[PDB]
Amino acid sequence: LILMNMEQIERASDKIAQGVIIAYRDMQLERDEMYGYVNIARNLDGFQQI
Amino acid sequence: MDVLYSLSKTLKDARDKIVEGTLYSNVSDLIQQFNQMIITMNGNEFQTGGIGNLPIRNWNFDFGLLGTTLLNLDANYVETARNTIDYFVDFVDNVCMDEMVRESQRNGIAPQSDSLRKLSGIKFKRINFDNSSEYIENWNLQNRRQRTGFTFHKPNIFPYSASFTLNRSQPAHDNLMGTMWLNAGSEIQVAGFDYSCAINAPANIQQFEHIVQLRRVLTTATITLLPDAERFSFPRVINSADGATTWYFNPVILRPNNVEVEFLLNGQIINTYQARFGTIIARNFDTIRLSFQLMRPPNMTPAVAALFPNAQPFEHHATVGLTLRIESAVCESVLADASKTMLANVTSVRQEYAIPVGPVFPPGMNWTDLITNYSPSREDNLQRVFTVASIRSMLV
Amino acid sequence: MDVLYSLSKTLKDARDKIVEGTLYSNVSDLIQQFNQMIITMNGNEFQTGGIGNLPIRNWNFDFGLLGTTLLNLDANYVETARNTIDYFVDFVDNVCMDEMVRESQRNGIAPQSDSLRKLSGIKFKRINFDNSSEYIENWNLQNRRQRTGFTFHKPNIFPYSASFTLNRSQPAHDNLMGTMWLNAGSEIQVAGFDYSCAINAPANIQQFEHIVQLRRVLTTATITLLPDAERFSFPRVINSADGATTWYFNPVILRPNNVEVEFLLNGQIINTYQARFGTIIARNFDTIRLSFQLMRPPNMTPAVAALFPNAQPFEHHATVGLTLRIESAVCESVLADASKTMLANVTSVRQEYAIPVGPVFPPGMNWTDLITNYSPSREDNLQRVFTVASIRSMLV
Amino acid sequence: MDVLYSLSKTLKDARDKIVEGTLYSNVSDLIQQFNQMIITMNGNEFQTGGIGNLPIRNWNFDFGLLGTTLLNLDANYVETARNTIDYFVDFVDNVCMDEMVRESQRNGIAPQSDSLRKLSGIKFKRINFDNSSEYIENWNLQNRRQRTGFTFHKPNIFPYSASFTLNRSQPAHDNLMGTMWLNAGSEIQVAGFDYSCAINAPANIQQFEHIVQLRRVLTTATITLLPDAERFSFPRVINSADGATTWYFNPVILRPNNVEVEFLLNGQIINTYQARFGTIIARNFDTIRLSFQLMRPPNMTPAVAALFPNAQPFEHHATVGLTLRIESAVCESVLADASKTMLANVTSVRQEYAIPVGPVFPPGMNWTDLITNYSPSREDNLQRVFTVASIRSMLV
Amino acid sequence: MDVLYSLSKTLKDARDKIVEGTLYSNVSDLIQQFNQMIITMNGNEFQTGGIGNLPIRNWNFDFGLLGTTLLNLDANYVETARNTIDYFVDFVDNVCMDEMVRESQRNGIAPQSDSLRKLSGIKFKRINFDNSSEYIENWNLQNRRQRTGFTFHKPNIFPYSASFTLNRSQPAHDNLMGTMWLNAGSEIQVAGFDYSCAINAPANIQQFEHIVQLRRVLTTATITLLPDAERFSFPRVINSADGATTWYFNPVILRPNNVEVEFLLNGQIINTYQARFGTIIARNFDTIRLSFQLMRPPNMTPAVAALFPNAQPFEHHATVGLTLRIESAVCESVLADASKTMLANVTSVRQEYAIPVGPVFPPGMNWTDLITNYSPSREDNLQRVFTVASIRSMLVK
Amino acid sequence: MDVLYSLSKTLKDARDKIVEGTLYSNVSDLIQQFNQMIITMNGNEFQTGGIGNLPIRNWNFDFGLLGTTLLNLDANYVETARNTIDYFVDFVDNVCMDEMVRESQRNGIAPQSDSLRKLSGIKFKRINFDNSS
Ligand SMILES: [Cl-]
Ligand SMILES: [Cl-]
Ligand SMILES: [Zn+2]
Ligand SMILES: [Zn+2]
Ligand SMILES: [Zn+2]
Ligand SMILES: [Zn+2]
Ligand SMILES: [Zn+2]
Repeated sequence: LILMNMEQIERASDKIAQGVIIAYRDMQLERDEMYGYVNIARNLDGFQQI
Repeated sequence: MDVLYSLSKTLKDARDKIVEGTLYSNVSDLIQQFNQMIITMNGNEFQTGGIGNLPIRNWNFDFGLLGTTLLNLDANYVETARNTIDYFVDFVDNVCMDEMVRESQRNGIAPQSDSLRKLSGIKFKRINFDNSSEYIENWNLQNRRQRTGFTFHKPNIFPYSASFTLNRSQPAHDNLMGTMWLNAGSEIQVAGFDYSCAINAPANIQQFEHIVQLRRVLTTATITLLPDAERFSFPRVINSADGATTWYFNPVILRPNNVEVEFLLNGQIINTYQARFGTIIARNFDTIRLSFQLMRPPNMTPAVAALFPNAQPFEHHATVGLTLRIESAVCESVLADASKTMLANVTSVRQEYAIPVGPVFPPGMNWTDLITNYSPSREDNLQRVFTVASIRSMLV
Repeated sequence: MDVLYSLSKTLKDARDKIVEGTLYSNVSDLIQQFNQMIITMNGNEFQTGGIGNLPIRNWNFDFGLLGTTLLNLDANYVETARNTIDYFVDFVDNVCMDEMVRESQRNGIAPQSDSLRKLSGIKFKRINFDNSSEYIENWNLQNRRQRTGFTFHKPNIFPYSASFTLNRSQPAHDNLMGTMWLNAGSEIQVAGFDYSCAINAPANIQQFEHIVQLRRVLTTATITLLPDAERFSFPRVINSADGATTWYFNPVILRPNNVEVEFLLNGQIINTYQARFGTIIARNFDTIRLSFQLMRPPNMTPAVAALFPNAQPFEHHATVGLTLRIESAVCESVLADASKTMLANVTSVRQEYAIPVGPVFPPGMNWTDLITNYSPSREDNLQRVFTVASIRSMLV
Repeated sequence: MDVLYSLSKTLKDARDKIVEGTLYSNVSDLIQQFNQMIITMNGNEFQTGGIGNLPIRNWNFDFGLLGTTLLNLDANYVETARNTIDYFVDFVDNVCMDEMVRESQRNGIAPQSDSLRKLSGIKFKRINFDNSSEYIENWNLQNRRQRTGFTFHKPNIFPYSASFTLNRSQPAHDNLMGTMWLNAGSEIQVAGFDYSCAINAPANIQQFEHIVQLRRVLTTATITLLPDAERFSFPRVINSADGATTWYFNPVILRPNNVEVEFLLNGQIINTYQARFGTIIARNFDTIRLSFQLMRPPNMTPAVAALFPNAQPFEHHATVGLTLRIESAVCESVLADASKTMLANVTSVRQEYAIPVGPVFPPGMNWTDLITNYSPSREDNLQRVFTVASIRSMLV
Repeated sequence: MDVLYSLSKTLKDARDKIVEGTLYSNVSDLIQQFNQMIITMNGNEFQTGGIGNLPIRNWNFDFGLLGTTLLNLDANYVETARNTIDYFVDFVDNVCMDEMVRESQRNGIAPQSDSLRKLSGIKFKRINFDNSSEYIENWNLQNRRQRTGFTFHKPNIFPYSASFTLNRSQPAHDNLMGTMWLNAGSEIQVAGFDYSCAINAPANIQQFEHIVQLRRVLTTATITLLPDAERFSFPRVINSADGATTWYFNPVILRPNNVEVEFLLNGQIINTYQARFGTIIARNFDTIRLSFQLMRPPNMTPAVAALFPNAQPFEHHATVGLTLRIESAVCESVLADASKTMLANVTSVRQEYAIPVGPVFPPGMNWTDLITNYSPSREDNLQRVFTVASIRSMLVK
Repeated sequence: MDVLYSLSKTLKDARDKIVEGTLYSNVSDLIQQFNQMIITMNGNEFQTGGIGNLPIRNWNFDFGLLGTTLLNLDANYVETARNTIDYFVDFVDNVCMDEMVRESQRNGIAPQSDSLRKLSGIKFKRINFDNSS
């Protein structure tokens, strides 16, 4: 139970993020109901992961 | 292929085991594997192709996990599981169909559809679990360069061929010596005929030989050997080699003499059976040699002696036949047989969606042409599609 | 039915897995399922009925649970398990026998015996676990109106019929044109005969047609086609249609001409095969149409020309054959086949206990009568009894 | 035998389930069983093969346990497991081969090879786990003397025998009355012939009887019965009983009359079918009694009346036939059949290593000789070797 | 196989690089590999050879490690290393010989000798290091089932066959039309002969065809095609097909006409070369079709016209040749070729110790029989023994 | 050409030497060269083909470095390395094929394909190592 719900519990935390994409192109800030404008990535597709 | 099989097996086990009232301990590992599959597939977009009349289909996966905290499964659990199982089964069936209708010459064993190539990526290796079916087991063993075999009941190893050879003939076709045969599927019927009944033959014996060269090696083969060929035991009107005219065959069946059935591998005799009929075992062979003799009966009752005069006209033609039926065998390669539906499934899927003729298989997946020219590329593509068909059979 | 199957599966798993010295980890889930079955069945009284000569049997369940506190199973554990397993196996066998000998016109799919009706109560659904057999899979699918599938090796789809049709006849029966066939099991042998050898036919062609209507739709069928029919290739004395007289048949086999095998679904040609014999695939069909022509050979050697005069008397009769064998197929309905034993088991149980003939099945469970008039009620009752037979065959 | 089967089953499970990326929950129980096997086998020396050309192989077991700590299996785990599995699979195959090539007249059911004798000790009984295969299941049931069952598709129960009986004959063989039959494998083709066509027979009926005594009792048997025996329906020149001459047989096939097929157990009629053709069920029998009749057609057309004169010479000989195929059956003893490969495996292993003829089996494992004299000692040895062969086929 | 190859490679590197006076920095990694080998082999017992006249050899490994404190290698260090290397090389030679003389019908690619079976354990996998030889590289690719490639100079792809076909003949053998060929090794010499010189032919053209089916597919093949076949260009007395009599062949060579070389794969034309002589490339093929015409020269000088009369007797017979030499090729399977010695080594070892005829290979390692019936099991066994032979050649040779 | 040769030889040495169970000291220098190649190639976009029936192929490099082991390489290391090695081998084969099918009357010795022209830039000279063939 804990193992299968780990990722959901972790992503619910308000004090840690799951990563940061450094893309040296200008990307529009997403429009999110929780923030307004926010530089939030929904996934990491299209980037090398370290 | 292992990931596709694992998806299919997970879905089959979910259908079989996720049933109302069952103890969760009966399905705990299955639910763990199912949730692993969901997690691995979530967030991935798949496309099953538009080859032929097969429609382009897009697949998304954003499913939640199944519960793991009941003592016994209830109706809500089964309905919730079924909702996901239906979508996954549809996706697997479409991926299998897309892979079944494609072929390649350079690399026919590798996946051909984009969905199966995507599933061969490392990120999906987590879905992989028990590979127990015969076809997937053979696939994994062969990827390991390990000796593996498919077991066939009545293997379809002989391309269809009804033909004859006239070792003695004439334009009027009234004094003929030769052989007639049908090699069809797992069956060989051969018959040597002499119109003169070896009246002018050395020792009054006429020798007939029939060699059948199998396109693949067979091992641990159980074979029925019977001393007569009923297919060539009644009057027939038969075209000539060029079709210019038709000749007449009026057999009178005699016991074949000095019957020797040799099963050979690389030209060396592996098994030899002399005057043995019934069940015989050919342990490892690629060629069958049937030698038999028409022996003129030294003593004949008047009714018999009437049939075989000293000279022409010959109205009754002496024939000796053999029948060889391969009941069961083992092959390194894949073959059509009387028990398995792989060839039928592949042909049906190709026919239903009007798949054009490719560069590998003959039109219509015709088995006679396929087995006649069983090239390595054909073997690779055929094993790939047969494995995919077996995977599809688990769900469809 | 699912609860009865689950009882049988649990007992089979207990027989196979509960062995001396085995790790308890090998049986933990099986032991839990077994103890759950014991708890569910404990305190219940069953009666397997006295229909026919089947004896009335009373069943009481007061059994202790199997232990869960060993590292490896020992002889004590195996004996304690085996006593209970023997009693439960006897009970399951008797319940299956009680259900197999029963039928109804209204709800033949529903349980008929009192014991199986009792097992269909909710208080037994806890016993239900893995439904992995083909028959139980199809039972669960059909209970949900889902696409079912049974794979048959040599399906017994054709009711036995050795018949003939004379399209040209007269009291002398010396100039006959027509067809004779044997449709038995998975095999159709047909032969069209012309006594005149199409001397007066237009273009010297005689056309023969044989339509066989299957009582159920077959899918993904692999079929062997052979040019000649050996069953109608020897001289016979055949009774007349009324049985008043006997006529004489003296075939001489010519190869069939313009062979067309059509596999049709609702009168629509799904598959067509022209002049192809070796091995063919019919993906979905319920009717087989075999068209074949006797063509008088334009060029004949003196013997062949002797066979076929310009007018009567006709002593040699030109015959063109055709053999069609369904090696394997898929059907949405249960069928008898050469590999399974369900029909044999049901018939044996009904014969051994002198079960009186019922409203649904023909006397003696005769398969020809059953498949000739395969009604929906007959299908439901047959599926029920065949599923029960498969359940019983897991333990007996 | 149970320990050898458990070794083979554990290795098959390891090969099929220990795959890269698989959840450890999919293998946890299997890993426990595998580690138990390693612990049990470690420190033991085995020797296999000193008979025929089977090489002497020495086996030492010093292997580490598999890990229990991963969440998903990775490459390292699979490589270690694969190395251990390869060694163990080779050992099991060699032990099976060593056991298959040995026989004993006294205790042929007991292990013959020293390796299997060592494995029968208590110190190896821990390896034993799930015994689900039909052959090992029957082995265990036989050890306890419970009722065994082997299901055979086309059981090979009739030793090959093509012979005839002449109830009426004379030196010229022009007026013969008798029967000729082929009892081969799973088929009985029997034809009764009368050269006079029952012209002088009382009521113009000639009675023919054929009794086939099965060497073992068959139960739940599905039988195809067809009116005609095509094998004896064509002109044939047949040796005399002493071989001093040959006689002529020119059959004209009349349908058999008053066909009665009885299936007998201990001389009592268990089943009886009168003029029933197609699929029939024989639930328990050891003898087949086919009684049929040639009835002279009371009404004949001019051609038919021309076939059968009032006295000699008789140029056309009236023949009635019967074909009987056992599609499927159940036997309490092991038998060769079309679908399995046990006989083929044992014969191939004995032929490959040139095993000298022993005191139990016929040379070459001739099945006709084996089933002709199916003694209890032969039955014990054959069940032993067939079970070992089924164990070996799980891996090899 | 990889462990045996790694043993041989380590030993060869030690023999080549552990030399007096060399910097320790030249051999540090090699010394570590050698000591790893010593540690892995120490305390293990091996037995090699109980087949034919090959003696039973028992091998024990109890060796000290080579030192690592030197900055340059001195004589004593090299001598001790040489003693250890000599023992190890003897062991590796014997293991290779034991493996080369064995064959299996089932798993011919798997180890057959018990020493190599023991070396196939996990504990010995530590010995594995650089696998750079062509044969071991192909072995590792084949284990993973990647596209293998063996480069052969003059591949021995054609089994020996000197035969002829008569399309026109009669018992006097004075008016013959046909072809005679020798397919031997990497060479095909074919020659079509017409005794009448196509006097009565349809437009004075006689077409000849020769089909050669390769038992394995060849890729990237350099092939020399020469117009004439010197092998069938001199007077010959040739047995009849039945051997009942002998006939006479007095050829006069005319240049072949409309020469067409067709290189086909699975009965599909891959390469076609028309009237092209010299070096040609066949990129991927398994069948060669050589079609060539004898064209009667319309204009003849008096001597040429005297050679070919209008009718019989025909004293001079018109012949057109073709020579095809595969200089180099690539095959996914092992083959005998001119440059390598793998087949020679395997046959030499098998003959040296009187290895009895096995169930796989022909009765004596005859290459014509092997390539004639080059079955998958034979291919596996041949690849195994050839890889072992190449491993042995690194040390014994 | 020297850079393309160095890529090919680095890949050949990686295939031959990065084998399960080998001492990390047997590959240390090779691993350093391979990681230098990965660093230099990562983030670069290459295109091959577009001539005849040679397909247009796009190559992107976003690989991580090969790690280290204390004593001996294991199976996990070999598979992880082999994924990258396979991609690089495919890229090198495609670049070689693109270069083999092109020719120039002027400067026939100079690179003709765009991929090889890019590989002749200064940034890739880092990859260059032993030119021994
Ligand atoms: Cl069958
Ligand atoms: Cl040279
Ligand atoms: Zn002819
Ligand atoms: Zn009538
Ligand atoms: Zn069958
Ligand atoms: Zn007699
Ligand atoms: Zn000649």
